[PDB]
Amino acid sequence: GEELFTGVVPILVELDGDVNGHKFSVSGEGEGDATYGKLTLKFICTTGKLPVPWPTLVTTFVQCFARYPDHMKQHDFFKSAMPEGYVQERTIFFKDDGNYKTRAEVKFEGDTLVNRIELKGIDFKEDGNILGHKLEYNYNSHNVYIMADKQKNGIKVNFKIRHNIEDGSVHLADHYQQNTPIGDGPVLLPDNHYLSTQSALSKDPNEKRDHMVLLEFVTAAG
Amino acid sequence: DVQLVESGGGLVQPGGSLRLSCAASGEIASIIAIGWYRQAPGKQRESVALITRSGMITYGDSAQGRFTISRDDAKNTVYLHMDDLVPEDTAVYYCNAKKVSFGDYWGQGTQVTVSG
Ligand SMILES: [Cl-]
Ligand SMILES: [Cl-]
Ligand code: NA
Ligand code: NA
Repeated sequence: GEELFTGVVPILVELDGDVNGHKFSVSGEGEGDATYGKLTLKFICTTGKLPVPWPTLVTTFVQCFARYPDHMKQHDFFKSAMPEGYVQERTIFFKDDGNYKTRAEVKFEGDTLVNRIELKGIDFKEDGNILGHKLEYNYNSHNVYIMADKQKNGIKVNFKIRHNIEDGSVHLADHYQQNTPIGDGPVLLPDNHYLSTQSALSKDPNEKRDHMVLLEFVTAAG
Repeated sequence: DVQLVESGGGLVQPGGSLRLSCAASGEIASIIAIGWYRQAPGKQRESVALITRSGMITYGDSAQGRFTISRDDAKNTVYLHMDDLVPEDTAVYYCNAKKVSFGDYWGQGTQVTVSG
């Protein structure tokens, strides 16, 4: 289970979206190293221009690559569910604006870790910070709170993202998440703990298409 | 399954105030947000006010600081306080409850009419 994460793991991400009716597709690839807690990915909007700011999709775009220290390794649900994988589902409320709903299947297919995502956004304001692309191209660190959900054989997660806005203000994105195993086998249901997450966003100077380079560093504690 | 019961619609004069309430029953633990949408004549449904399990509050454009939403987590009821009402607030107000997965829960709808 955790044996699959002993070294570098290539990743594929596939997302199909519809936000306020604007359909779009994103494809991503890169690699993850759970030993370091390191994720390194590049995403391309394949249908043209992304109708939403890239930072709003960071959380949607593989927590099995979190580094769990040795004394916390029996609390790593994400790896224990591999390779058959897990369903990750979210609702994300952007304060005073729209909401996203996402369903993602994260599982090994061969040696590649794949994240396949369907995203539906509604209630966004035409002249608001998200459909107006008034979000800065950065991210902040956040703690993610992980609880067991023995009844569905998985975990529930709640956390709030602070997106920096181009005017100095901050826009909150309230995340509700649950993960349930795809496989019929047994998983690790953890005690309460959190993942400390850092994310850095950049651009490929040689990439002419609309895109985002994402680096994440993730570590468990508590 | 969860069930939503609405009450408190009706006739009101301009400048006056109204309250809507909505009680939810059944699988309460799955609800992450509850609140209200409205649909005015000839217009598409627009979100008005929600409050999430964490207590965060989110208003659509029709609020304009005139609508307030509160939640009685004990009696699993949500309330919409609407005041300084105008004729253009005339519409059908729908209670709405959200879960993490696709697909919402909706109430039957309640008419609100503002006129002299
Ligand atoms: Cl962007
Ligand atoms: Cl709107
Ligand atoms: Na709105
Ligand atoms: Na829902």
